[PDB]
Amino acid sequence: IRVFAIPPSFASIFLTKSTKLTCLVTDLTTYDSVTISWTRQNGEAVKTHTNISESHPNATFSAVGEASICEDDWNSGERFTCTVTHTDLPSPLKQTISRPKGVALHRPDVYLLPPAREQLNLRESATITCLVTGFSPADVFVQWMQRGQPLSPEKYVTSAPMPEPQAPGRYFAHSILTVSEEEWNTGETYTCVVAHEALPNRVTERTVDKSTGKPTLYNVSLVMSD
Amino acid sequence: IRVFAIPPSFASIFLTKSTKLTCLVTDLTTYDSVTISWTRQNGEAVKTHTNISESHPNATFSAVGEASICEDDWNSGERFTCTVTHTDLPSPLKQTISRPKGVALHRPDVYLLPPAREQLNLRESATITCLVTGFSPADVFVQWMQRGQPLSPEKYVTSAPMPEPQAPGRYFAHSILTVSEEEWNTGETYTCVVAHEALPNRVTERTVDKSTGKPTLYNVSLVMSD
Amino acid sequence: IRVFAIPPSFASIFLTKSTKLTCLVTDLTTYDSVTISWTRQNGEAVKTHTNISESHPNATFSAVGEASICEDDWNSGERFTCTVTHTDLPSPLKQTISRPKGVALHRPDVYLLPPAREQLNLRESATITCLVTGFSPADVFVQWMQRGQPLSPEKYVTSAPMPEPQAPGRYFAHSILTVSEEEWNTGETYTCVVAHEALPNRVTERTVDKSTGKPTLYNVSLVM
Ligand SMILES: *[C@@H]1O[C@H](CO)[C@@H](O)[C@H](O)[C@H]1NC(C)=O
Ligand SMILES: *[C@@H]1O[C@H](CO)[C@@H](O)[C@H](O)[C@H]1NC(C)=O
Repeated sequence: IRVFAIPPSFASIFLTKSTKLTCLVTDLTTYDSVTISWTRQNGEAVKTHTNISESHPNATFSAVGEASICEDDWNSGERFTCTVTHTDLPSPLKQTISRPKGVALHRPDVYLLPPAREQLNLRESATITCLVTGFSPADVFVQWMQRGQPLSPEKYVTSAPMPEPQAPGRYFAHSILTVSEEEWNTGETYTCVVAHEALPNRVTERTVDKSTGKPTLYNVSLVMSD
Repeated sequence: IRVFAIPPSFASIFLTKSTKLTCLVTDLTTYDSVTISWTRQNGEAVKTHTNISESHPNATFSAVGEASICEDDWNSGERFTCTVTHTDLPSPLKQTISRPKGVALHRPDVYLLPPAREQLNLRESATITCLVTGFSPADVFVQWMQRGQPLSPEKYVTSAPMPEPQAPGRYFAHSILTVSEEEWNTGETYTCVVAHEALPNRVTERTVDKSTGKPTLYNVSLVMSD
Repeated sequence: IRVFAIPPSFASIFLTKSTKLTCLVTDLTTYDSVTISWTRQNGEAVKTHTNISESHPNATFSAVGEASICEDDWNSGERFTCTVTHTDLPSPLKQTISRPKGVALHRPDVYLLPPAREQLNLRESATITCLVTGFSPADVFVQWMQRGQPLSPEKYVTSAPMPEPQAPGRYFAHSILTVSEEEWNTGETYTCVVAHEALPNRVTERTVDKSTGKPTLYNVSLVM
């Protein structure tokens, strides 16, 4: 019986606006004799909602329990222990998780790149790049919004954090968005929202527009009619 | 005892300029009774050099089987076979690897993006991105050069190919090269070479320099009547 | 009976992407008693496809034979031997061929020049020259491409490498492409691909057009 209880990820916490735990238990034969419950250091019982998934092809069943806990408990590093009881287990299987301390925190620097002109000449599609670098540790959520309305999660692809070459400890990642030529030429404004723990306000935003950085042009005419 | 044969990759053959074969066998109790032999499909024997690595922490041993084969035969279609004989295994284990067929070919397009103005205003470093998108299959090699001589493999980090949601079956990838602000302000030239199967010459290059894409700031129209 | 066995040059290797051998035999009387077959240094029966040509006007025949070899085998340094057997020859004629060693490597410098303004003023045609200079040894392959499409080999003529008086050992060569001015005044861009054995990636490219050379900052003009 494989009993796993992953910690709540930062991205999931920011997306769902709540703290939910999960004790994934697999390799189960009988799903009618399972019980999943979490507790604190003192021993107070925590209301845990257990759900039963489908039957795995290897004749094994899954038991998932989820509970809602106030961010303060997890943020404080309070240890959460999962309780698993089954008829095939002579003793219950329990695991303890907490927060790893001594973690470096550096606010990420966000850079937004506009589409190359040579690409626009083909009249096919434009690509806007949102670079996020110098963040610690690897927990970053990148979201693209247009005119204050979030976009669908299909139009952009977000990479995974990778170590920086010159600076150990610093990570970096970047995502791209694909838009049609006419929408870009119309004059729409796009924004890149980045969510990180080390940020003072936890949220920073960068915007891009067709008319951004265009230098002043000069049109001089001379007659010199002696 | 597990037998794992790793077929050569485009980048590996493109680098060493030769085709190499790896037949990795792990979970070996005794390393003095292992025979790694490469045999062609027809029946001819291929020389294999046996090399033994260190001892794994889990009381297991691994062996490496290396064979040299002409690159013209790898894409011909004929299969290979790595034979492993050991006292523990009652019968030898065999593996079959070849080049798959049934994948369309597409020409990657290379776009070069200069660093953002905000980063240069901060005056710390500069980031050049060599985007490579619209290709199939997923074997691409990217290298950076400046003023003819190549660059060290530590100054840039590439990303594994990822599917493009807008072009099913077409992939994309991006390479980032970090340089100092002073070197960028000098007026140096940087290039990213891309190697792919579908390219007629299998080599495509793009050039970037501080002075690129600058529009016409002035427009003087001298007139006269004489 | 004369037997000629040429080596596969770099130009052919790059053009057909497959190393091929040839052992031409001339001054032949009977074509029914000729057998051409290549062999390895240690001795092997290399698959040779013998072909029969026509009859020369001087009442002599000729024969050819091809044998495919993995490129690495050739550049490795192995010497070969061509086997010729005939009823009129008491002993077979064997020739040993190999590539020379001990050659300094010089990367080719590529340059592109636009047509002269007088030729355009003539309103007839144009000629673009691709200069490949300062390279050694003398084995180069120049190809032209427009709109990412290889151009008909009847449009450009290439020159065989010639020694450079300025420096000893290095060579130089160039090719010209003729295009009418009607196509030239559309802003068409032309590419000159150079293939060599000393380049890191064996391929170099250059581009030319009207916008190449004109200043980009100011736009001075006259109205008259
Ligand atoms: C500059 O002046 C010329 C006439 O001298 C005119 O054709 C052109 O439109 C002017 N530029 C702009 C940006 O209006
Ligand atoms: C420069 O002036 C000419 C007329 O002299 C005009 O045709 C052109 O549009 C002008 N350039 C720009 C960028 O407006």
